[PDB]
Amino acid sequence: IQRTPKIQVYSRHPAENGKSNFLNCYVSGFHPSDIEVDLLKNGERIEKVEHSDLSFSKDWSFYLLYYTEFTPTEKDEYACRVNHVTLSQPKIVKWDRDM
Amino acid sequence: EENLLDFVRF
Amino acid sequence: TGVSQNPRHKITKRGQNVTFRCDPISEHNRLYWYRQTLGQGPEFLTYFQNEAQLEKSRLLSDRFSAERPKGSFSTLEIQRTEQGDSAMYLCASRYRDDSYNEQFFGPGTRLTVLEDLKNVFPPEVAVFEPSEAEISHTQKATLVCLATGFYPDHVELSWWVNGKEVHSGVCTDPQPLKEQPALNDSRYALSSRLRVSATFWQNPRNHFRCQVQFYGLSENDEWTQDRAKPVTQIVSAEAWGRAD
Amino acid sequence: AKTTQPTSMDCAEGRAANLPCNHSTISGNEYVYWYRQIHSQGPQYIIHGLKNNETNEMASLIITEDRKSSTLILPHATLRDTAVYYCIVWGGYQKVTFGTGTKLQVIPIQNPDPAVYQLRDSKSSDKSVCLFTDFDSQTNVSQSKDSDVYITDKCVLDMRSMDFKSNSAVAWSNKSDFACANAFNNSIIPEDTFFPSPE
Amino acid sequence: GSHSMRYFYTAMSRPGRGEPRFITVGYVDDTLFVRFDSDATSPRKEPRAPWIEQEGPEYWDRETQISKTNTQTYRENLRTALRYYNQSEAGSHIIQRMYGCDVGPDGRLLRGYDQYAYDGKDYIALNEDLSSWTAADTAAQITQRKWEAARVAEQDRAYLEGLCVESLRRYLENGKETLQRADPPKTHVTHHPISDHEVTLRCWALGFYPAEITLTWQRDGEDQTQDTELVETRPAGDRTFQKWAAVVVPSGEEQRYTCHVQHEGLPKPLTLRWEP
Repeated sequence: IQRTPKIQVYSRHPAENGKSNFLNCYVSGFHPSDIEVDLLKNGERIEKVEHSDLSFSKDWSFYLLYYTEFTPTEKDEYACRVNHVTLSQPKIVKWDRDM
Repeated sequence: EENLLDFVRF
Repeated sequence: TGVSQNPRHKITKRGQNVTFRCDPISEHNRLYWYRQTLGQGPEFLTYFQNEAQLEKSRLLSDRFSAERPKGSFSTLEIQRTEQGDSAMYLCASRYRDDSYNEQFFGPGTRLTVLEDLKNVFPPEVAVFEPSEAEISHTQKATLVCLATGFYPDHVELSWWVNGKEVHSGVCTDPQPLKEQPALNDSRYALSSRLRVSATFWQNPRNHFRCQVQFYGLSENDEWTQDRAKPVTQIVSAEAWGRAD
Repeated sequence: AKTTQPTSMDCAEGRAANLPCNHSTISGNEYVYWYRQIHSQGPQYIIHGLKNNETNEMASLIITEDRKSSTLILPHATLRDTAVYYCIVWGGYQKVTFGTGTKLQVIPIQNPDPAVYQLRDSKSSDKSVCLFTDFDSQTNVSQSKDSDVYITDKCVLDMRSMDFKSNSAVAWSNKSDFACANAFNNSIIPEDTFFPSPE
Repeated sequence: GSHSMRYFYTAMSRPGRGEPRFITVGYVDDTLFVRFDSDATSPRKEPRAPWIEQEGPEYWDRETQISKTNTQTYRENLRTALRYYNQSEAGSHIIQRMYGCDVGPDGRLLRGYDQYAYDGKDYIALNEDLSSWTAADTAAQITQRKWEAARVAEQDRAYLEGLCVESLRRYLENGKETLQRADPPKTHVTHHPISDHEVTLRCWALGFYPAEITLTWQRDGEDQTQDTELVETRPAGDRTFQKWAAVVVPSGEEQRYTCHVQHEGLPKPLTLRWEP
């Protein structure tokens, strides 16, 4: 009872464009643990994204890392879309290699 | 290693 | 006395099945199974918490299978009984806090697996009057009882003065001795003493019975041989007071 | 392993009694536990703790406090206390491993009167059954030795409405050779014992 | 200079969709090394660090049977909670525990941790004197008086001063070359653009370990203190970490602003600027 999550979307190594590369969505500072994260591509799903093991911080707040696998071309947009019990409508955060 | 008591309970 | 088990004893041929039971005190979280051969401490078998089998040692052959479905009672089943399974099967439990590791044991089911049942003998009980020398010297009277020869050694002895049980002045052999000890199926023999005042024995209306409960074969079991059947029975010998 | 005890062990009713155990590794999150099994039943708990000191209704328990070699006291020993005692280390959660362990015998004071009577009846068996009895607890009864003739180990009856206690041992056979004059001749008997022939 | 070890528990009642789930994760510093999940399909402690893989099988049995035990223990604890708080059966709840120890640089104890929490709230806590407890609410006080009388205090202290630091020192040596070898962050400062009569610089920290770091950064300065813009220290994914400060400054200023970049991997700590 009962925190809403915080979201950052980013690449493992800085992009440009078709290198190699990794895409991350780190959610943190939330509770309870029942979370639903999907990394998106031009609107759609991208399917079967691996996610890390579940853990939490000093304040009992949970944090996960959802990672996968792409080519950061400047003609294809990206991703993170997170839903939690506190959020009444999915929060969708766009990716930017400048941030 | 871990430590299990065990009889430590709520 | 919390923990109860079913049955107190069992006897079977070789390649046979048999299942025990343990009903622990409700609101006991954990339940343990042990086996105990006479001479050693209890060896660990399995251990349950609630309804789940957490630990089990390499002593558990595949033939053994413990189970505790509702997380209350537990059934311990042996598939193809061997002569090496012969032992006391104890079952203890723990309260659900507790704090400390306080295991509460039950009476224990007593298994004895045999090559064939022809070895199963009852006891024959007889009692021996006290000595006149002892009376006139010590002003006492030591009655003695020898119950022999019986197999297996699962028997319990008790005295009854004037048709009423007595524990005062009684010393029974703790464990019995073998008659032909160099044999694997040797029959056993147990001694006991009841001691009373010379003037109580010298009263010829006082009665003395040495009783021996024998735990043996089932009514169920398949007996073949010419002599009587060795069913779980009670053999006894009487003796009365002498005026002398 | 972990758990060296004297396989057995005597004591006198009733001081002592003084019941050692060597656990010479044990790391410091492991408790020292003592259980007792009174012959016919089937263990109870006695005492732990922790690495400490400590002291309840049954039982004191003194740890080295260097953790090393604990000692059960059983403070005024009595006949009821004669049993097999187990010294086991528990680290939490794990299984208990009862050892062998220590068999404590507690034997009384007296007023003695060694004698070997010949009993009777039977009148079926039959017949003769010698009863070596009323001896002091510094006497030890011995073995058959020839296994035509049986001899039970000593045991103590409590009268108990008088004082009153007495060590007794029974021996018997089924022959003519056998008589009560020669029943305990490979047992070292007190050299002043009573020997009657009521024949 | 020092190190840490922390196990974390997560018990999660979930009624209709299961029996409760119980998860255990184990860290050393910011390195996850051991995992347990009662879902399983056949459960047991699993190795997530390479230096832990090299252990006895008897180590793993101990560790599984601990968490398998704790599976039940907490399923109970979740229900003992419902009674204390008078809570509905249909509700889904969570218990969270963290215990562990800090060493550090010589190789002793520094302080102990043992902390429980219910539905993301402080429930009970083992104090830093390792012999008394902190009860958060009147429900925890039950569960304090339970442990008080059960002398649970000492069996932690014995473990936390013993097997905790003992095993940790072992883990460290065994995987020293990944755990006792701090990595410096590869730092640069990017220009963004903006306004145009106003810009945003951005001080980048990348590819470093552990997560502990400070980026905040100047002009003359102090500075900033306040603009800022700091961002949550996020995990790269390769057991390295990331972070930036901004900041927003007027255009053509501009080499006034200097960055500032404390890490234990470095000697210096560094000072960077827009290049270009």
